[PDB]
Amino acid sequence: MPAYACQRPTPLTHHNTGLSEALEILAEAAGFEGSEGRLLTFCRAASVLKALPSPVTTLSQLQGLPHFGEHSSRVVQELLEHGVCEEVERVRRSERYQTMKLFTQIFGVGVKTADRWYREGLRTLDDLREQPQKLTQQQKAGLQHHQDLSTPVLRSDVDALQQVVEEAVGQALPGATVTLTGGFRRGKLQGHDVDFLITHPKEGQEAGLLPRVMCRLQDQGLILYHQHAFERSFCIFRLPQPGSWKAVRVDLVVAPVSQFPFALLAWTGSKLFQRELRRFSRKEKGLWLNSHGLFDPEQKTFFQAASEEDIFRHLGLEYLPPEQRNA
DNA sequence: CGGCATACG
DNA sequence: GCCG
Ligand SMILES: O=c1ccn([C@@H]2O[C@H](COP(=O)(O)OP(=O)(O)OP(=O)(O)O)[C@@H](O)[C@H]2O)c(=O)[nH]1
Ligand SMILES: [Mg+2]
Ligand SMILES: [Mg+2]
Ligand code: NA
Repeated sequence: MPAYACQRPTPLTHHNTGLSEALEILAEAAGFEGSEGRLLTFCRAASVLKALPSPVTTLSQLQGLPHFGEHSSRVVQELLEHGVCEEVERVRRSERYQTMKLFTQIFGVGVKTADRWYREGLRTLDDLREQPQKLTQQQKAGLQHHQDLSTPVLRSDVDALQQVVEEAVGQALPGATVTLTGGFRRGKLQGHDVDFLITHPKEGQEAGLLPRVMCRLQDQGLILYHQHAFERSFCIFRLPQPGSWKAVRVDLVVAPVSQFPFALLAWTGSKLFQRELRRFSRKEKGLWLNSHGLFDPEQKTFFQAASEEDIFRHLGLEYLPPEQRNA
């Protein structure tokens, strides 16, 4: 079992679901307390379990696995012995965890805002609605639409959206293309949002595109919220439903075709997979990876990639399709 | 011990 | 919290 998640396939469904979910609760709780390092270790240990070929049934099977030390091993030990880990259950029912989860789930509210509201005594969404003067417009939209945004987006919803985005993109710039990224590209059946990547085959033609796309979607009455030159937009869309509609989060990113493999890799995820790949690139290969390119800081050169396959090869890694990047 | 991913809105 |  290699130490980095980008060195091993991780499928969407696996054989250690209960154990991985428990460790992810502790990772989430560590993030709420500001401990990025603890969050990473618990996330990494969970991801190791997702990569195993069969269920863990005995503690001895953790011996030698990366990211299992005294704490994560004890958690697994208790789940194997009793079906429950007391530390996890204590976190689950705690007011701090439940409120921080509730608040950070809001579009426009992160850990720091949630923590400040928690310390001020706020606990419920109606607590926030009663003091709307303390909310940004983004937070107001996230709070108004919170119920719909709490409903999973279905793969059935994604096809309909991609068609309307393609129509607007085609009027804004004929020949421009729309690619589904994020969790749906990794094979997820549900999501919290829909993520799209837009480009054009002629380098440079994509400049100025996203404002033209957003103006056209807004004119069609499909935009319930957006932030407005720019190249990323995090929006709330109106999606049709039987006799009505629902609000859906949609993310649009524009990249030049020269950078498209890097952007596709970066926005396909998973989040942990990309953090691990970027850490691997820098620490093991001395190369700096981001959504624009792969930089050699010694030669001061960028690696020209024509595909995601090219990027894995340049990092010395076996290629993983998106469905195996579910770290 | 240091390190823990990344850049745009 | 764990790795190197
Ligand atoms: O902190 C972050 C968030 C997101 N991303 C990059 O953006 C992509 C989309 O980020 P999303 O938050 O949309 O996640 P997801 O699609 O993987 O899962 P859902 O909760 O939406 O079902 C992620 O898969 C990752 O590639 C990061 O690199 N870092
Ligand atoms: Mg997504
Ligand atoms: Mg998204
Ligand atoms: Na949030």
